[PDB]
Amino acid sequence: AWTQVLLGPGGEPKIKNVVHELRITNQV
Amino acid sequence: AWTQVLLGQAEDKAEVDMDTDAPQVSHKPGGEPKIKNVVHELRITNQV
Repeated sequence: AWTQVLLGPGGEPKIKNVVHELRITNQV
Repeated sequence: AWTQVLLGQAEDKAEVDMDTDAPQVSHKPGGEPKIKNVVHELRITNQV
């Protein structure tokens, strides 16, 4: 259930959003 | 830091931090010098 809910009786898996910011600090 | 401000560095050649993951606000070891733009004047008095 975690495997199928991860790709978009087994319970309810809560697979949370991971927040990422692409980032410039000093031209990098 | 005084040596860096005397050379006239503008420092938008390291372009500005959008968020606050070290946006260069610090009580620095260099500090923040602002050197005066002192004007020396060329003129003429008595044909000199």
